[PDB]
Amino acid sequence: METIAKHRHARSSAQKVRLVADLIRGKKVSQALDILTYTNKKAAVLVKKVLESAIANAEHNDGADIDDLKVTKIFVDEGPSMKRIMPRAKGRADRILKRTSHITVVVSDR
Amino acid sequence: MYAVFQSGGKQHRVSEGQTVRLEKLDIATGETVEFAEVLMIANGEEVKIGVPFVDGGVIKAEVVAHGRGEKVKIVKFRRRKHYRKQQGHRQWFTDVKITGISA
Amino acid sequence: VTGSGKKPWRQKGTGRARSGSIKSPIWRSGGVTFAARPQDHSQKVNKKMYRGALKSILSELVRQDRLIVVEKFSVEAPKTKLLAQKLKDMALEDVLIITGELDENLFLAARNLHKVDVRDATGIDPVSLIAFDKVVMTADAVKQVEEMLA
Amino acid sequence: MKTFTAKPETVKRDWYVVDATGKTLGRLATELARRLRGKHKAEYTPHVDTGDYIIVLNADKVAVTGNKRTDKVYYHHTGHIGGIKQATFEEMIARRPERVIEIAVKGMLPKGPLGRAMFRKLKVYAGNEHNHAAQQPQVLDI
Amino acid sequence: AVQQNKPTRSKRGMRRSHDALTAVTSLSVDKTSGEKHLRHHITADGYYRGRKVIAK
Amino acid sequence: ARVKRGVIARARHKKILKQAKGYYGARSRVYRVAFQAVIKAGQYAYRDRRQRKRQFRQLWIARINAAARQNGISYSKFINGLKKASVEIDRKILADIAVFDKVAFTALVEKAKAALA
Amino acid sequence: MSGKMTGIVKWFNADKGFGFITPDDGS
Amino acid sequence: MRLNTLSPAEGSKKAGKRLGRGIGSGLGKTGGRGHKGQKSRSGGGVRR
RNA sequence: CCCGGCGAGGGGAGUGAAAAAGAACCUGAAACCGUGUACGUACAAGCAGUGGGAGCACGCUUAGGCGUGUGACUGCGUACC
RNA sequence: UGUAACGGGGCUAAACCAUGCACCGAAGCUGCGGCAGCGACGCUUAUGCGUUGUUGGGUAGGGGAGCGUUCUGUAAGCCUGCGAAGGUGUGCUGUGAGGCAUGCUGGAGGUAUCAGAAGUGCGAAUGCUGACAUAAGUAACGAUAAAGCGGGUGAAAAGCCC
Ligand SMILES: [Mg+2]
Ligand SMILES: [Mg+2]
Ligand SMILES: [Mg+2]
Ligand SMILES: [Mg+2]
Ligand SMILES: [Mg+2]
Ligand SMILES: [Mg+2]
Ligand SMILES: [Mg+2]
Ligand SMILES: [Mg+2]
Ligand SMILES: [Mg+2]
Ligand SMILES: [Mg+2]
Ligand SMILES: [Mg+2]
Ligand SMILES: [Mg+2]
Ligand SMILES: [Mg+2]
Ligand SMILES: [Mg+2]
Ligand SMILES: [Mg+2]
Ligand SMILES: [Mg+2]
Ligand SMILES: [Mg+2]
Ligand SMILES: [Mg+2]
Ligand SMILES: [Mg+2]
Ligand SMILES: [Mg+2]
Ligand SMILES: [Mg+2]
Ligand SMILES: [Mg+2]
Ligand SMILES: [Mg+2]
Ligand SMILES: [Mg+2]
Ligand SMILES: [Mg+2]
Ligand SMILES: [Mg+2]
Ligand SMILES: [Mg+2]
Ligand SMILES: [Mg+2]
Ligand SMILES: [Mg+2]
Ligand SMILES: [Mg+2]
Ligand SMILES: [Mg+2]
Ligand SMILES: [Mg+2]
Ligand SMILES: [Mg+2]
Ligand SMILES: [Mg+2]
Ligand SMILES: [Mg+2]
Ligand SMILES: [Mg+2]
Ligand SMILES: [Mg+2]
Ligand SMILES: [Mg+2]
Ligand SMILES: [Mg+2]
Ligand SMILES: [Mg+2]
Ligand SMILES: [Mg+2]
Ligand SMILES: [Mg+2]
Ligand SMILES: [Mg+2]
Ligand SMILES: [Mg+2]
Ligand SMILES: [Mg+2]
Ligand SMILES: [Mg+2]
Ligand SMILES: [Mg+2]
Ligand SMILES: [Mg+2]
Repeated sequence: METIAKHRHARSSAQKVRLVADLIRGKKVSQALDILTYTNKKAAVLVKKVLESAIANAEHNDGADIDDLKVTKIFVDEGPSMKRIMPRAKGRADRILKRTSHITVVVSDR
Repeated sequence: MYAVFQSGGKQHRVSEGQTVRLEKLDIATGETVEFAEVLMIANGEEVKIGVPFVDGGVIKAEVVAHGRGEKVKIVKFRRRKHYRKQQGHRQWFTDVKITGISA
Repeated sequence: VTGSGKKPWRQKGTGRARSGSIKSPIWRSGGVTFAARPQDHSQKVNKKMYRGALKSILSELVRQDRLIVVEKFSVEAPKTKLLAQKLKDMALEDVLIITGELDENLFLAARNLHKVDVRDATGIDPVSLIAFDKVVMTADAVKQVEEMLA
Repeated sequence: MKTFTAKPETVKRDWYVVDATGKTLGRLATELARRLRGKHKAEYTPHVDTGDYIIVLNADKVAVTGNKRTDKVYYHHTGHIGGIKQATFEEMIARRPERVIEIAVKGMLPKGPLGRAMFRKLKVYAGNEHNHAAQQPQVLDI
Repeated sequence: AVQQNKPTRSKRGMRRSHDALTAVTSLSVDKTSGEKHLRHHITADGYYRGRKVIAK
Repeated sequence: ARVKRGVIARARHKKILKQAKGYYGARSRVYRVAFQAVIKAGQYAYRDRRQRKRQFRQLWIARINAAARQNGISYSKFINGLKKASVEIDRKILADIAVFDKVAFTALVEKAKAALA
Repeated sequence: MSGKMTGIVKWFNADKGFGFITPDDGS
Repeated sequence: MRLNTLSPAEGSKKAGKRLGRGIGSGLGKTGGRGHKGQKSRSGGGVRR
């Protein structure tokens, strides 16, 4: 029984988050929580809070034992890019991009 | 047993019971053709070579189907000279099935 | 186009393309290149060509039996119920009705029916003689049409 | 029908031993490259290696005509800027004699992965002996 | 000092081929509190190699 | 009237982009590159319908030359034998016999030698 | 912001550029 | 004889040139004007 | 109701014809970025295709063999305006 | 810059001269099939029907014939909630522009035929507008006056408070 959790509009780049998301693909969730616990990136805080939400949704809404759960699908999509103006020298302006993400964690027994 | 015959300007090695795609003939879809001008008949170290064609040999075939081949696209293009053409083509054919090689 | 006739940037030095006007028909919210004017699409038709056409299609309606001639075509009271009854009795649905007089009860009883149109003999037109399936002419309207058209 | 093509799995290859004593270099090498290519077989196919394994021995006793023993020059370049090098025929025979046959055949073979695969079947030996008796090689006179 | 052709996403992936993170191999387990920690680091509760090295 | 041309230009681009499947990179994604690549592919196809007929004839000839030298005669002697023996067998069929039926190819060789002697 | 973009275009070209940076008259 | 049965005479309506709509039309990029003249210019041409 | 910071955001439940109509809301193309599967790829040189073509995977099938995807190797081949 | 003045390998002929027979070799010629143009001729034209020859590289450019789009009439008609347009696939079809059918999405309009009118077809214009890439998770994070610790609050403290 698959259970989904999403953190849409994650204020972080998808490239920066996919580094973390690739560590826990296919892993048991107790191992993934220990990896994300002792990973020092901010994206580990994000994707851990998402994995915790997917676990609690699978347990509450679907009746699932936590020890059998396993991260079957995980993927990070590009979100909306809020855009800012940063001034440079000689009156020249640069529009910086402030990337977002859509974190998705699918957890199941399979 | 096989045999060699001319049809459609080209030649065909063929045994019995085979289906051979030929160039288009003016024959209906169920009738029987006979290729008398046969060039070679081999029957397991019982060959005979037609000097200009085998005299007594004939190939009896049944017209299976007519049809058009696969579409091909003809593209002409002269670069930097403001010229191109397109042309499709499908070539008529005729599948026959060999009823028998009369040696 | 509402705007200003000022160059959006100078001619050279900048890396952008040359531009002279923001009203340019290659810009967004620019002008139309060949913007239209109110024009009259009316064509001249010669008089003898107009009558040749009417004599042609009235001959064709005869050959196609799409022309019905009666002596009189009146409705007593201006009621569309009476007109629809009369046309049902004539077995007619899509019809043009030409009358050599001005019948007001007939105009009023035919005003609501879209299948039916009622004209004076002067006010006949070729496109209506074609667009209607049947044409009913009063014999007086025939005499006037033949007189007008020689 | 369609024209037959050889298949690298169903193809059979044979082993041949050639003695290169006294034979002319290029006239040997073009028959070797013919049989490594497989142009002596009816199942020749350009994109398929159909040739035979060939052992060449007595490579140091190969013969050239004319003054080519002292005048044929083998140039190469090391990559470095002065790195043009040079060796004659009899220097290559004394120093490393297998290269002479290998170079001539490599020049007569096709250029590409398949031609390098054809070259892998050429096995030259300066002496009169080889460790490939296990492959039951037949003799061949060229 | 700038490119003349746009580099492809294939080259982008090959450059990012080495940018992968190394997960921590195995977490050491305290012998007293039984909780997990980094090897040679103190626990979250303040144990290290059994003893309570700092209250909290 | 103002004909809006989005539908037509979309279907016109997708006809090309469908033909460009399998191509590397923007050649399968981008109309400007793909159209430029589809045209070249039609040019190559027009060319190689002519070159197919060359390359197979070359293959057939090399197989006949091998099998004839296996029977102890060259190609140029063998075609001349079959011309003088009037044998009008084309060299597709000769390559097919040279592969599958070597006895009949031997019989053809002996017919050609008897036509030369 | 394309209005803050108005600034961008309106005056990252009105910055005007300084000029060529090689005292060379190819004369 | 209806409005969807009429058709004009043959040779009455001729299509008319439409310059600058592709190679196949014939009237391609230049539209019957050649290259780089005064005549090819918009409004170009000399007086009577 | 639940995870979460009395968050954001999300999973449920519920409304509704429809929530892949949930307010960043009709339809939602392309560029662009991803996850998954098949095939290929770490001795191999160039407009990246085309002609041939092995093998692999997948469907149909009277096995007949056709399709489909990939494409080892190989001939030719220096974009458009 | 590197053999570098046979294309290379290599050749004492695999060089040259002479003679001869073979063969390879082009989109040339021939064969088979198919399309179209222009002329003959005959028919008896539906003004085109056989046969017949011959032609078919092509820029500027001239001429001829068409596809498709939006809108008007035909149309108070026809199709359509038993699912329109549009989007995405597949299959078929035509010499081509293109056409048809259908699966999924979508959830309300579309329109034959024959005519008519055009804001009628885009890859380029250092084209215009919007969106997304690239370089690249790179440079940089703005004076080299300088920070360290304890406690607190807090989901969390190098930066807040004491
Ligand atoms: Mg300033
Ligand atoms: Mg002024
Ligand atoms: Mg505006
Ligand atoms: Mg405007
Ligand atoms: Mg008047
Ligand atoms: Mg080559
Ligand atoms: Mg460049
Ligand atoms: Mg990196
Ligand atoms: Mg409109
Ligand atoms: Mg794509
Ligand atoms: Mg010009
Ligand atoms: Mg000029
Ligand atoms: Mg001029
Ligand atoms: Mg002007
Ligand atoms: Mg909420
Ligand atoms: Mg949006
Ligand atoms: Mg709606
Ligand atoms: Mg939407
Ligand atoms: Mg998309
Ligand atoms: Mg491999
Ligand atoms: Mg390899
Ligand atoms: Mg490379
Ligand atoms: Mg193929
Ligand atoms: Mg030198
Ligand atoms: Mg000679
Ligand atoms: Mg010949
Ligand atoms: Mg040829
Ligand atoms: Mg020709
Ligand atoms: Mg012909
Ligand atoms: Mg010609
Ligand atoms: Mg022409
Ligand atoms: Mg022209
Ligand atoms: Mg549907
Ligand atoms: Mg519409
Ligand atoms: Mg559609
Ligand atoms: Mg649809
Ligand atoms: Mg309409
Ligand atoms: Mg326009
Ligand atoms: Mg465009
Ligand atoms: Mg252009
Ligand atoms: Mg542009
Ligand atoms: Mg980057
Ligand atoms: Mg760099
Ligand atoms: Mg650096
Ligand atoms: Mg730095
Ligand atoms: Mg600072
Ligand atoms: Mg502190
Ligand atoms: Mg500080």
